[PDB]
Amino acid sequence: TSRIKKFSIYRWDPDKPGDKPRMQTYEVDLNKCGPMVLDALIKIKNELDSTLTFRRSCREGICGSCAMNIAGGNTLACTKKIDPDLSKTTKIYPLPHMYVVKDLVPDLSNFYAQYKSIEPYLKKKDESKQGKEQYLQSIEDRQKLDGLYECILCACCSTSCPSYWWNGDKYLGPAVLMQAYRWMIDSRDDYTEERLAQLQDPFSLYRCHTIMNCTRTCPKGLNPGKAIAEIKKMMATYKE
Amino acid sequence: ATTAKEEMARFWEKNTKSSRPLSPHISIYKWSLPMAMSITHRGTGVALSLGVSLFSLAALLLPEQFPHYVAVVKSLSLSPALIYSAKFALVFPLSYHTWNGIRHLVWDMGKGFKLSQVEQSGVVVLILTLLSSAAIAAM
Amino acid sequence: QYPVVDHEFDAVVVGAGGAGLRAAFGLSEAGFNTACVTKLFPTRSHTVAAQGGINAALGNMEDDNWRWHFYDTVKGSDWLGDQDAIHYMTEQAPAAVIELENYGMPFSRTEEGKIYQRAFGGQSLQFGKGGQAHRCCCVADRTGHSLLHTLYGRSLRYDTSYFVEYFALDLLMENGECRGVIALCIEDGTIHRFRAKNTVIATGGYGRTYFSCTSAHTSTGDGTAMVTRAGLPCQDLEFVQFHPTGIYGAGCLITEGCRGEGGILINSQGERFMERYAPVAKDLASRDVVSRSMTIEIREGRGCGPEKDHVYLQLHHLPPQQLATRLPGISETAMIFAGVDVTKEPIPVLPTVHYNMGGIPTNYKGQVITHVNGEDKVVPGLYACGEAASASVHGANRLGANSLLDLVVFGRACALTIAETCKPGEPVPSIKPNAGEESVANLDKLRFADGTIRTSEARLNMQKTMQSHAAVFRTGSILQEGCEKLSQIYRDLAHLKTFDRGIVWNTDLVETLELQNLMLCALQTIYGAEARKESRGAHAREDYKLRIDEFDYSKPLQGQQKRPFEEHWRKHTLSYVDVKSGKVTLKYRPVIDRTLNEEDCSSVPPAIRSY
Amino acid sequence: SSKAASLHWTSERAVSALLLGLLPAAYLYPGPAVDYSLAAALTLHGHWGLGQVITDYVHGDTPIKVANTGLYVLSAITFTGLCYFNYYDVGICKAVAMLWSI
Ligand SMILES: *Cc1cc2c(cc1C)nc1c(=O)[nH]c(=O)nc-1n2C[C@H](O)[C@H](O)[C@H](O)COP(=O)(O)OP(=O)(O)OC[C@H]1O[C@@H](n2cnc3c(N)ncnc32)[C@H](O)[C@@H]1O
Ligand SMILES: CCCCCCCCCCCO[C@@H]1O[C@H](CO)[C@@H](O[C@H]2O[C@H](CO)[C@@H](O)[C@H](O)[C@H]2O)[C@H](O)[C@H]1O
Ligand SMILES: COc1[nH]c(=O)c(C(=O)[C@@H](C)C[C@H](C)[C@@H](Cl)CCl)c(O)c1OC
Ligand SMILES: O=C([O-])CC(=O)C(=O)O
Ligand code: SF4
Ligand code: F3S
Ligand code: FES
Ligand SMILES: [K+]
Repeated sequence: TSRIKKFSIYRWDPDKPGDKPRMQTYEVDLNKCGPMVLDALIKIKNELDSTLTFRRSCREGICGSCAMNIAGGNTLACTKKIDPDLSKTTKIYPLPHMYVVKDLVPDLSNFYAQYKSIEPYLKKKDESKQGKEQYLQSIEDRQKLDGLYECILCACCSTSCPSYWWNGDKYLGPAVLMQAYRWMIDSRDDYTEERLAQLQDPFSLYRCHTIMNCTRTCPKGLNPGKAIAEIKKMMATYKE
Repeated sequence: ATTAKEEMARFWEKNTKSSRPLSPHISIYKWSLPMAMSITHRGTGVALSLGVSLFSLAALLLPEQFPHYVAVVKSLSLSPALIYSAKFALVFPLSYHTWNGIRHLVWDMGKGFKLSQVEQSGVVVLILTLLSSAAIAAM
Repeated sequence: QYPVVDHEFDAVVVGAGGAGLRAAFGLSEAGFNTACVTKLFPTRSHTVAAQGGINAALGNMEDDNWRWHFYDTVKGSDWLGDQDAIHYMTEQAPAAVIELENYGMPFSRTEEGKIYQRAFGGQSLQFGKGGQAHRCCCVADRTGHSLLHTLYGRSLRYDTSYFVEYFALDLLMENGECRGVIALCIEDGTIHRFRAKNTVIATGGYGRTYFSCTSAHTSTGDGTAMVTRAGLPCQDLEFVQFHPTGIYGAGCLITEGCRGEGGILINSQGERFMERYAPVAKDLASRDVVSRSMTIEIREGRGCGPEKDHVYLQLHHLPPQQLATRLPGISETAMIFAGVDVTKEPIPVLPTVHYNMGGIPTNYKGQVITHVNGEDKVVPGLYACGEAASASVHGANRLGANSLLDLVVFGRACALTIAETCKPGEPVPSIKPNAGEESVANLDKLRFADGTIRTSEARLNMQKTMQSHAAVFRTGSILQEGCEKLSQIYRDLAHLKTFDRGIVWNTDLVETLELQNLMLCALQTIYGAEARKESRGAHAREDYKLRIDEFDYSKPLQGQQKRPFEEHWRKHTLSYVDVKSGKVTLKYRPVIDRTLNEEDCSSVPPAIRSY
Repeated sequence: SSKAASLHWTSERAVSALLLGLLPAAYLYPGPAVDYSLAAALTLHGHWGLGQVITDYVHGDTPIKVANTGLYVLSAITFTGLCYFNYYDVGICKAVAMLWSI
């Protein structure tokens, strides 16, 4: 009358002086649990171990709070189905190569700061008309944003890039870079050339070697790898 | 009211002096075929580059010229199975890096970025690597 | 025992959703040194999950008039909405949506290059006599996602000092004036006092008071509880909106835009039953009518699925190109959470808690008000906007795509009212050195709680009590049982048991502090429901099935004796709680029926409400 | 020039294409024309390739310059030895033919 599924979860407590990172095993009856991994994490926190800490909010894959490494791959716990194979133990880690605040909560301050550094907002050279009439944009030029604006900033793609592991301090990563591309090709933006000159350095953009782990792990089905390649094509063709 | 440069400096200054651990990555992340093929392209590149430089150093430091060492190997009368092993082992990294290099040049044109195409192009590179390494090593 | 860090700004905003962000950089846009306190990263707020769109009479799809949107919202509110605030919201709607598009919001486009607008529930032309309206501006079906990320990116251009992962505990009150907020830094476990001349509350709703809700786990009504603990009243908390199409199981939202593009509701026999409940509007009636209609179809024996506890939302009759262009988000959600291909099979849906009409009572300027001796008096230094506030532009039933409008319209209104009332850099009010120590004492008590009822168990019994005692259809006997059980749960909060003795990212303690907030909101919601003996909007009483106004507006007003104020119910409920005992005290204030200009926008008298 | 990063990326793809085009040229037209072009293309392509590995993996202002300086010396000797082999010995194309005749 049960189905015991095993979860091995990374644990670390900054409040314990001397606590070393450890894996803890929890047993969950899948008959009394939802289909997604976040449902198991919430069930464990509610009933088994209320000290288990993790980010969550929307539980529907739109906010991007519950990004973590489930079974070797970065994904959203709220949309990652539980492996019903009771023989295998699902291993849950934080996002890879990230400073751990506590348990499964990484520090995304640098990730957020890199997104601010590319100035992700509409910039027109004549902003004396802002708040008057809606800017015109054709359906075809609006279609160019499909696949780019749905990014939820979960950092599943950036934390899966090996170049981001070795050079996360100066390489922006696939998440920020795709958003930089989202504003380069926005037909309403007038700072397209300025946004490319910012990437004229060996690290911000050109640390991408087309490894393509970013696209494989994106829970939104987006392709930050292809957007980076479109940036590289723009960098080599634009004039000043 | 801090800018992104200050937030990045605050991030590193805070975390590098803290007691927070770095979450695992190498020992825990799941591998895939494109991931293994990307590093192999780097490995064969480093191997070919250092094999060219070793050959270049031998030209400046060995007391005999190339036709002499070719005659020395022939006199040893090595078996065909041993000759085929060295030919295949030497042409395999060059064959792989060449096919996967064209695949990288295709990527740089913005073509073949659908994830199902990345798996296709990788498998095509592998069979062309084996085909061109078996034909050349037979000559 | 806790290190205290004192901050001083010209204004402090508690919240980073649509309303919180728009007010945050709107104050910095006015030269105010402003802080923005939020327990989540701004793009994680519940606004990101909004799908349908935002209303505005842009006139992109047909000849429109903002006064028609005004009439729809007033009729939608069932005449519990303050018409001066509805006037302000609907007239500013074209300017607010244009401002968002100028910020870079990637709205869906028409063949003319303008913003695309879809139909939505309860929207009409020619003051309710001209046919179905199309004024819901949308980014496909990811409107709130694109609205929140555009506002967050816009806020990065101003000197707004952000405080992310800070949990606001209580307000710093002195002599009836708000001096700021006290908060807990989740990252490093320190207590922070933010002193400011003005404080804005935009903390969202409290949909998590029930067992099944479309809300996020973080929508716990923390700003509603800070007001209640401060001794100030909350307004109309018993009016809870049940969205018609919440997906079966996880309770995730399936947007009303599905019905706006052509989607219909069918029962177990494939009947479009909304043709029978509302022959004119059909599936595009008001949400309170559609939610009650779906409930009756299930309760009478025409439910769908195996357990007959839901109905079907049919979209497969629509072309697949339109589904992929207009409704891509729900197409993927219906597959992940229901295994449904919207091009072949319908979606299982049922009414689900979605939005809180009630909240912190404000005026049309965003200023929080208290009511003493029949006179609305402004609380000096306190503002509110968004779902946490009760303007009340929504009254007893909010129209779809009006909350996102409320967010940006009244979020900016708080910044505008401060910019005209106060100057930047004025002397910050001095708080006494021990201000907020009762919030720290409550935090430390819960941090070492060691009773018999853990936080997850007390939160569950509350959610199940609200779910079965203050649902769609309500009765007096069932509401009283819920009140007696909710007061017992509140008294059993002294038996709380927590396990995490830490202070850095102690989500066990934070979810317990949210439980204290949820209980205060849940008490006033069900106690305000037990007292309100009428049927208005989403508050439907099966023992008092009539709407009771000061006049019988279904008959000629000539020769009618006006009912006294204490003998009708067209009035707001004002709720108070003594947080020690859990006692709920109820008062009432009149509904503002006047507008901002009678010549420009005529006041709509109460009438019989039909769709 | 402020477009140095994008021009280096473009120059790399240009050499990779040229180096790819010399492999059929070496099989069809072996001789001193292809020998020195191979010596040039192999050195430049390998110098930039090893420079990306250093950029990705070597951190620290001193270790970065130590690795990059030793790479310039490696490439300079590599190009000088290949050009020595093409002028004083049989050449690159002839050597591979003699090697494969074994
Ligand atoms: C749930 C929902 C609502 C919704 C919708 C779809 C869903 C799934 N679609 C809508 C639509 O298409 N059109 C529309 O007009 N409305 C729609 N809604 C309703 C609407 O989105 C919400 O009412 C609105 O988004 C609420 O916005 P608001 O800015 O008022 O609040 P929020 O976005 O929920 O964010 C609240 C912020 O407050 C901070 N917070 C909360 N508590 C604290 C404490 N204690 N300390 C500090 N900060 C706090 C949070 O961080 C959050 O940022
Ligand atoms: C000489 C040079 C040789 C280079 C290659 C060496 C061999 C590498 C072997 C590594 C294969 O590692 C394996 O790759 C396959 C295909 O990418 C992965 O499979 C993946 O794709 C398949 C097919 O869509 C799906 O099942 C799912 O997405 C995922 O499992 C698998 O998870 C991984 O475990
Ligand atoms: C082509 O560039 C590259 N390609 C790679 O596959 C690559 C790698 O993926 C490995 C070498 C890195 C290491 C084995 C970890 Cl990430 C596996 Cl769990 C890597 O680090 C790299 O350089 C940045
Ligand atoms: O609540 C609203 O305003 C509209 C909404 O969630 C929907 O799209 O169904
Ligand atoms: S690109 Fe995908 S994985 Fe990366 S942040 Fe955006 S949604 Fe997340
Ligand atoms: S995985 Fe990394 S190397 Fe480039 S293609 Fe994606 S950002
Ligand atoms: S919790 Fe919002 S994405 Fe998983
Ligand atoms: K409200």
